[PDB]
Amino acid sequence: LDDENTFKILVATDIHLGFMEKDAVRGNDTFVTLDEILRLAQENEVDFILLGGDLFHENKPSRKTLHTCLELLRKYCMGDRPVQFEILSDQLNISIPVFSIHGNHDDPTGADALCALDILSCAGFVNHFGRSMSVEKIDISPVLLQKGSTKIALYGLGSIPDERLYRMFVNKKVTMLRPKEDENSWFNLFVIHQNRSKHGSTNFIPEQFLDDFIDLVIWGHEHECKIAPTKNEQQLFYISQPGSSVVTSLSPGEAVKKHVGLLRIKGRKMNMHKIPLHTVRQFFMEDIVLANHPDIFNPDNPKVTQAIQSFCLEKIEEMLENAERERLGNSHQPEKPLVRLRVDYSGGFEPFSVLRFSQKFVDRVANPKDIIHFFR
Amino acid sequence: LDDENTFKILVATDIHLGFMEKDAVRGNDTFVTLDEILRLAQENEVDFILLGGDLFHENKPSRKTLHTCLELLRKYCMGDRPVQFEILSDQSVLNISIPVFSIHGNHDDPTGADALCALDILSCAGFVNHFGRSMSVEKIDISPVLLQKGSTKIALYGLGSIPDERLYRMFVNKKVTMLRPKEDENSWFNLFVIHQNRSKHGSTNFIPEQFLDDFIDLVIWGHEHECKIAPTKNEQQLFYISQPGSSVVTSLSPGEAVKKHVGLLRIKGRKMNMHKIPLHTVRQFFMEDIVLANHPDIFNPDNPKVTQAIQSFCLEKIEEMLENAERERLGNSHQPEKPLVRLRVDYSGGFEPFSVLRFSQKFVDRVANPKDIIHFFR
Ligand SMILES: [Mn+2]
Ligand SMILES: [Mn+2]
Ligand SMILES: [Mn+2]
Ligand SMILES: [Mn+2]
Repeated sequence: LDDENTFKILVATDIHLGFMEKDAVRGNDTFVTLDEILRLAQENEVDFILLGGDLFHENKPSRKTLHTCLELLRKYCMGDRPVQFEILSDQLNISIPVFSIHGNHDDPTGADALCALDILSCAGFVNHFGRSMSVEKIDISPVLLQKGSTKIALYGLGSIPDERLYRMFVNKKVTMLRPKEDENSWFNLFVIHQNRSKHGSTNFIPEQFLDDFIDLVIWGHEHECKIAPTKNEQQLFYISQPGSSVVTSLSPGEAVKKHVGLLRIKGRKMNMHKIPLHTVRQFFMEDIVLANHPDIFNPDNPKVTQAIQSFCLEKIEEMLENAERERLGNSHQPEKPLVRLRVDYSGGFEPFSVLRFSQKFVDRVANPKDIIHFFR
Repeated sequence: LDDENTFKILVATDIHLGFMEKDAVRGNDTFVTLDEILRLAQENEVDFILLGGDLFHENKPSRKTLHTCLELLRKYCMGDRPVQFEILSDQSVLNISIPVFSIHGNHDDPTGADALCALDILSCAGFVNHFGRSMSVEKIDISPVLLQKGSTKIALYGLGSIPDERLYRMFVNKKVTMLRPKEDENSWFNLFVIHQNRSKHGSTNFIPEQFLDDFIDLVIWGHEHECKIAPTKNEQQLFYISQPGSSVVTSLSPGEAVKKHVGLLRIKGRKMNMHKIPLHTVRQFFMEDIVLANHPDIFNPDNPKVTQAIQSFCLEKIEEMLENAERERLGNSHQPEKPLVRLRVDYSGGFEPFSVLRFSQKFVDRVANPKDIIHFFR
């Protein structure tokens, strides 16, 4: 009734299909989480799915990856209900289209310089948009969607090496074409796959660089979940940074609970509900600074390397237990948690072998080898 | 027997599918010639077809173009006989008996939200292997598709069309580099397909044959429309260059008047041979030059009835060209009926043009370019 003027969109990024495909424990992770994401898409009778990059972990997906994926899309993206919106732009029923950009992982490759998405696109399940051609200047054109009276101008930028893109912005070469008919009638949506934090001098892209006419920015390269839209104080658009749906690196950010988004756009206004992903392997992480507690740990003490070591076993022992606790209400979560302990030995301390650790936890952790880390 | 060590390859370029699709007379030209080309491929039981660009006239082919094409490929490229060679490289796309390897030209170039090419659609349907497309911005690294049939091995290198200025710069700056195979560099026949300007246009608006790595054996040069399909040796580099024509005339130029051909290329071990095959379905195109300053006896600079005397000779030249056409079409039942005809008129001295209207009209039904039948210059 009123919903016929509202876009319902499932928003996800960095699904990383096929990540650690061959590993015995973790190898089915991404395929299950993808099942959840598509299932959510279907339950919420979403208008279309919108992905921010890195759908595939490898730019040349294994037959297995690519087939599992197609099977899943076949399962959840087809159905009785007709697509309820239309593309005003150029170029067995499909009921849930998928719009995606390419990341740095699923980037273009091969003799034809295609992308995994392009295979998907070929099968009929995906609309690859956002891929830039030009060398000298980047002109971004919008896919124009329209549902009832409300109109989305969907802008994309498939992953580009940050150094280049920074340079391009600085030299005023990145320009965003606004629609011909009635610039102001459109909700301006922008999906990008780039570095948001600081890495080098130019190894990121400052939020300020993006045209202020943009309404919502889906920022997709960063794996840490920040899916709840937050306003940028200089430009005033919202930035949503959905997580990834797998942990591909044991970092503070990646420990934040993974979510997908349910995004509604009516007229030129939007709202973002977050949905938690239940099938994601848990990842608990804690820091331990030794220099912070002289009472418990003594710098010069030949039995201190043994006293520390004994506390780590306790910290890890409790993390593992808190895990078994949460998994109580969650039957969907895989059984063996990822666990990491970061140890800052600043002062007068020294490392120790992870072997004894690796062994004692072998069957209660999914990363027996990488369970601990040291630094100055 | 011995043929099981020999690649048979049909070679073509600038087919320009859908060119003047809508025109009443010429609109089915390209689709018929494509039919011939594929039919030749099939008769000669070729191993695979190899195209040098501009398969489609438009980078966003009309439904009609794209469907006719797929119908044709479906017809001639499928069959009982299995593919007899294998790809040692990574990826390749009812049996397919004649694969098509192609590069993109400047017409069928990448476009759209996904930055794909018409070939990529074809590739999707299963009929084409798009190769040669470069990605990088700063440097071009060309990698070879590795084919092998029996004992003989082709390292097929491609370069999808690039704007000439950029490519020239790249070559000069030593940024274009061709990766040679890992295993046994010397075991391979080195084949290179490119779609670029060969003649002189600007200072850098072409690519000098010398720029290409001398380790290449045969170069299929595909952007140029003028048929020069018979391989000829380059005196500095020593590779052969074959420049198959286009299979349609898209511009009334001297070059385009040369009789169109496709190639039948054989590679055994590291040696090759190129038979040329003439395309019979191509609309004829006759063209003659007429320099007025060359004949003062027949044409007088100051003479109010000279513009009428010239005009009367043109009608005769054209009248005879048209007749020589009807002559050749005698043995050729496949050739479309209405010839293209052009007369180039150099009025250097003290002459002046005249209206093509009377001409356009008098030939309307005996020529396929009534409007463009004549040209003037200094
Ligand atoms: Mn990622
Ligand atoms: Mn990424
Ligand atoms: Mn051409
Ligand atoms: Mn061309």
